Amino acid sequence: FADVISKEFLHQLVKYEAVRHSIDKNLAEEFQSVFARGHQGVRVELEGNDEEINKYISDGANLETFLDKYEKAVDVIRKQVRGFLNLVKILYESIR
Amino acid sequence: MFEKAVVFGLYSITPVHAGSGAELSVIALPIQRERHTGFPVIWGQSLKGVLRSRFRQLELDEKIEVESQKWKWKEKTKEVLKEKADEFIKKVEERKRDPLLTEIVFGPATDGASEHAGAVSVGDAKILLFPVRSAKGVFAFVTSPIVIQRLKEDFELVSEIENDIELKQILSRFKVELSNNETIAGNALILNGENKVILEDIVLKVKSDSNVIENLVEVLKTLFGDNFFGKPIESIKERIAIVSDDVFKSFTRFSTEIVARVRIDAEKGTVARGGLWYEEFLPSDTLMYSLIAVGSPKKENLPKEVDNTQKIVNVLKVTFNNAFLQIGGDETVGKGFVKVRAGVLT
Amino acid sequence: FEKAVVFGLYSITPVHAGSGAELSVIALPIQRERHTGFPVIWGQSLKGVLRSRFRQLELDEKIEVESQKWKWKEKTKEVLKEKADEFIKKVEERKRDPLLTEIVFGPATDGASEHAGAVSVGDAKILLFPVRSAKGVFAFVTSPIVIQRLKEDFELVSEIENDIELKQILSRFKVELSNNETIAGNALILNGENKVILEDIVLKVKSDSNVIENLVEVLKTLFGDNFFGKPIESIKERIAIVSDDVFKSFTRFSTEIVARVRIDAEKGTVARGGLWYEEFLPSDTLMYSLIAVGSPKKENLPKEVDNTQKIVNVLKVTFNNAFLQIGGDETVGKGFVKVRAGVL
Amino acid sequence: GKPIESIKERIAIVSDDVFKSFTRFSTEIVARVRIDAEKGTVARGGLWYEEFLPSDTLMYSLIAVGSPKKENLPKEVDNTQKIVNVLKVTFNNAFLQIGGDETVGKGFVKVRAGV
Amino acid sequence: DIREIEQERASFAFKVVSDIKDKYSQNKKVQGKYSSYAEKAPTIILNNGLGATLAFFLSKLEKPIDDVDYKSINPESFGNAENIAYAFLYKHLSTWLAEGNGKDSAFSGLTNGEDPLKYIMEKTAIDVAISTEEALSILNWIKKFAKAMLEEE
Amino acid sequence: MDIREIEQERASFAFKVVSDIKDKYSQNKKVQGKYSSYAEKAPTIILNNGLGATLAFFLSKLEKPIDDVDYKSINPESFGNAENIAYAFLYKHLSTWLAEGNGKDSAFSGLTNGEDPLKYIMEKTAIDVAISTEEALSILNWIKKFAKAMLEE
Amino acid sequence: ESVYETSIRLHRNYGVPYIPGSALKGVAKHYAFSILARENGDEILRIYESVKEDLKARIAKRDKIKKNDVPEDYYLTAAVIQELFEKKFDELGAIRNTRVEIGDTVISVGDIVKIFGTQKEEGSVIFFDAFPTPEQLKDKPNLELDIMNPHYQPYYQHGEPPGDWHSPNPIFFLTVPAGVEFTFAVASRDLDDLAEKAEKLLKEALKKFGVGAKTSLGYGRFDA
RNA sequence: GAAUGUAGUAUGCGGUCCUUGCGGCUGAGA
Repeated sequence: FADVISKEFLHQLVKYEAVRHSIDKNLAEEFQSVFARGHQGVRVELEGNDEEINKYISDGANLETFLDKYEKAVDVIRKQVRGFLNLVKILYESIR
Repeated sequence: MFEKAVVFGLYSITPVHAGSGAELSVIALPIQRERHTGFPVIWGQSLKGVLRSRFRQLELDEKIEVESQKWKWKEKTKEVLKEKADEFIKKVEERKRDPLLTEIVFGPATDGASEHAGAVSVGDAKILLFPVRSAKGVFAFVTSPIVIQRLKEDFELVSEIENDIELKQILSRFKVELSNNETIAGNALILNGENKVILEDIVLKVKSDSNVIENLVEVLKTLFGDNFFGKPIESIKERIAIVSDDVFKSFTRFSTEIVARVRIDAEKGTVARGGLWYEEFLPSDTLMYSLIAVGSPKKENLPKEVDNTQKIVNVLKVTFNNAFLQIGGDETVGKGFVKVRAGVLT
Repeated sequence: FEKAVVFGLYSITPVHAGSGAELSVIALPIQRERHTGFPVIWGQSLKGVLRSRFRQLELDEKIEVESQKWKWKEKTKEVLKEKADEFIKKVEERKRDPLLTEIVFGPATDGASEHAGAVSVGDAKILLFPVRSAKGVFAFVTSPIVIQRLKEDFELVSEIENDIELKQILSRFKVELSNNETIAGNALILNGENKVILEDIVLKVKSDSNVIENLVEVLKTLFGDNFFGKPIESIKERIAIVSDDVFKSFTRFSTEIVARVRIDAEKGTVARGGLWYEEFLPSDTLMYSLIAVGSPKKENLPKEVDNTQKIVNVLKVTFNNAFLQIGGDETVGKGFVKVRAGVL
Repeated sequence: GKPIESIKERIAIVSDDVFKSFTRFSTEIVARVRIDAEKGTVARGGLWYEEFLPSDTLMYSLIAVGSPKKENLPKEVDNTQKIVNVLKVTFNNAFLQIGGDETVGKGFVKVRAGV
Repeated sequence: DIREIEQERASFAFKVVSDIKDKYSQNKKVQGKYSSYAEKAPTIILNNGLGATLAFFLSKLEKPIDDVDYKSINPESFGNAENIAYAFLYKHLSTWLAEGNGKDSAFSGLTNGEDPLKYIMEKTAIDVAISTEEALSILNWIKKFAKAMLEEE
Repeated sequence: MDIREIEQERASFAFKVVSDIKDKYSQNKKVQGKYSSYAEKAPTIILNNGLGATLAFFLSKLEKPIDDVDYKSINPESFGNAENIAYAFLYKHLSTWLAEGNGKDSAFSGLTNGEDPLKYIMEKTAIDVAISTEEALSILNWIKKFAKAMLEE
Repeated sequence: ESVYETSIRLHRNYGVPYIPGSALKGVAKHYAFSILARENGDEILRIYESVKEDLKARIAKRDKIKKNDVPEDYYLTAAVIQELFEKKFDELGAIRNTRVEIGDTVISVGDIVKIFGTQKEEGSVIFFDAFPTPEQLKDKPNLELDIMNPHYQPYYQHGEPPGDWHSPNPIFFLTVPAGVEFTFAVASRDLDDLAEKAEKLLKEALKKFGVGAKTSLGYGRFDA
């Protein structure tokens, strides 16, 4: 779904997947919270020479509001979620 | 690298659910299908997994007859391995390794993966005859020129493997074309005084040609004999319908069984919250054929009764002809049983 | 798959094997095979009632294993003393199934991945369909397709049991009847005429004594000398074999259609759209389903259930000459059958 | 093994983006898992997905042939024209297996050398 | 190209229900009675058979049997609303079972040569069972469309 | 015109309609639960019976006469019981997705080209009905996912 | 819906009259509703004024306008009791302490709702069908005819004035004659006391309310 | 510059729960 996902239904889709694949409701809610918080900070490599977006991500700021002002936020959020799942896959393989 | 090929007819006696977990769909649990055509299919990895499991059980229980003689894997292990044979059988007794004939035919266990490979290459089970309900008669066995062309192309594989000539001559006269509003069906389905047959919810004008069904019928006799999985083949020739490729595709997509399973809360006595899921099943009396290609046994130090592929072939034919397997998993609810009838071509 | 037991279901009251996945003219249909239309009871539904009934007998300590009472609390304690109280609390809070049920049917949905069940409940197929007749009020109707499917069932149990002697009991049956012909006992044939009337049709009678006698013997071997309350010989003359499509028409039309309403006390009549139709399997129908038994895969099994044979006799001794509820409408006296546990 | 006319009616040339997207997503992804007979269920962590090229995929590869090194070769393989005829004849209408799933009936491809 | 029989069923049901709605829009009683008769007809067919239902439709119409040609019935020539509804239902059912949705349509009709009542009169039980299935299906479609777009009572 | 853009349009449309239903009927959880169950049940009905059959079945649960089959003219707020409101909303969403997609501006503008999907089933060939069936199943899958995500019962 | 324009519950196999268990459960539930309404009419109306106002509004919408007619009578009491027992079963916990006298013993409202079950809990009592004992099926007839003679039918249907015209058209319906013996059975699933309470309540219902058609004309009444 | 093998999407899960085929009708008119 990372290819075809947008910021509006990000939370709803993640919540559905969590409640579907978790054990109880509290674990699903915790997974939703940690995914929502963590996936904000992920660097992206757009086609254009864009470093301002990475600069906004590097601190934690109005970038979320700036993303709304940004003209290609859908690609940014898609790359963010895909990278977060890739890194969590790396971590899962490392522990397992 | 492959010398002999043996076909594997499959006739479902219970609904078959080959699970396909690589599907991004939550409506139901679908059966795996050929993505580029939609036809139902059973992957060789699934088919080989139930063949190897059944074959290993028979060898462990000492039920396989080799060259019309009983097979003792324990005694044969000493003849084959001599030294360290007692160590090897401990792994099998610990369920870490498989018996000798199982490892020779299908391959060694996961631990001994790099030791060698198997002797057989279990093909993919593809559709040959689909059961759809009909207005006249209980139901009909349906196929299409695309399936027939696939079957004829499969005999070319066997003919080239064995360097045979008559194998490709079996269906060389098969040139059947069908318009979307035409069909070729037996006399047990044709509506009286109309030359029409109603499969599912489609009215199809009956074409006037009897050679196509006749030559098709005897082809199954070549691979399966006269005994059509427990019934005379002439008794079912009257209920075989040939439909166009598109019409057959609609039957494969939508006429498969869909069952709404559920779980109930014991205390409340009603359906538990969120406990409702639906599955899709292949209909019973569905005829599918595989194609097992077997080469020389890679592993050396082997008994004379399993010397060549021809020796290996007779082991598979004897132990699998007219045998019931459980392909796919819904065993606890009695789903997946299928009659198996092997047999080499002419 | 070591041993297989055949379960015979005989409907005392109409049975609504719910489908809930389709809509028809007469609403609330029953589960049937799509390509044939014959009424069947899928294994999942049939297994659920068996598992549910088994739970009550164990939880009330009513299961007789080896002619001995099964105290599951001590049996679980002896087997699993490491977590005897921990497991008991799980089943006390209904989070887990008791010890015997998990061994036989399989672990509860909580412990899905622990192991697999030791029982493979097959689907219940139609065997005898009661159809109204002029003389011989209702005739048990069977079709060549049904017995042919029954023959394959006998082949399956023969392969499972490695007993060829049971694979030739019904092998001498091969009949090709037209639509207007039938094979029926004398009780159904009209006096002075070689014709029978089965609730909508006049069928000429085809004469062959062995076909019914062969089938009659098969049921006698399958379910003993008591046909759920009457001698088999008393019903041997009421059995009729009809063509394939004639049997299909009977099952698609002769099923019970019951009209039910909801009465609102405000007015005293049927409420707005408070009427619906429910389709039921007719009373006095016979359905069979094999119960395959494999090797129990639980670790540290008790010596009384260690092998498949010890499982089979317990299943037979607890699900024979008993009454179960199949399908919905439990509280309005529907879906009750008398079950017979038979071995070939 | 199929009539050429039956193929001419089933070519569907699409755009590059459409064609590129199809090859990424229209291939068969097959879930696979290993079952342990001790419990009858699946083993923990023994689940993965593998992707297969679909059947009926007409591939083509250019085979470059040159004059072999002169090391007292037999009289039948002197020049390039003789060394290509052997390769073409011995491989036309062949049936070889590619990939690492031979034992499960994956890889058999029919080859047609260009005469 | 091929057309599924369900499409012809839906087209015929919509055509007949829209026709009765448009012709008798003012007649609320006619629409209500026709809806009730369409919802009650399948149960009668199941309980007593298709031929009995067809004859019982003509019993209320006061027309005699053995002269039953559906083409020779003017359903609007009956004063009573109940008679109008019964005539409409009988004409629709007989037209479906005799001609389907037309000759050019996918479903050309089961009987195809005479009135379905005569078909039930002098034909085997397998054919009448096929006709009963067809009648039940078309009745379900007509009942759905009537309950949807026609005024109830 | 690839697969992923179609999936994007499906996700956006399903989220839009489910959010609209959640916001408009936030107070009454009965209609929300009924809509969620009806959505999770709908695609299987389509598979077992067909798109036309389930479309007619949805249209028969409106408790009010309909002048002519049309999704635009529907107004689910008029009905009182939660069942009829849920059926009307589900039918409206399905038909508007099958007739307009996510609007003319979006990449996917539907299949029936503005016609009522019931009419499209009525007069089109079987292939088009099958394609519309697949589209309806996909959009219903997305709607079910979003409804399970957000709607509360 | 039969061709005869009338029907009768006849067994599909033996053609004998019988009372389906659904009818028994329904008549028992409705007799419980009536007894509850008569015994505690205004009390539950005070407790549940909101749902009774909702029901009055629903009746007003359906029945012309009748904005505030809403006669707070036994009919509305039974309607709101049924609405409580059908869609607001959770609210019955407050009134579970109440007890209604049936026959000789008393039965709680919670006991009744446990007996008949709700949309979220299955009933605890099984209601079997009723069949006539076959011993009397040979001596006295188990079936007989009855007469419907609707004079003034045009007055009732088409609105014509009453009087000495509109020649009646009579039609007949089959019915089991009086004195035919029937066997009833109710089985519990949790507590046998629930079974005996349901048996007593059903006995009272068949004694007073009656089952089947024409229950408002004394039809379908039983006695010990 | 040249120079794969081994692998069953399976394990556990009851389309169930709540619903009176009810409402109204002179075997009578002389």
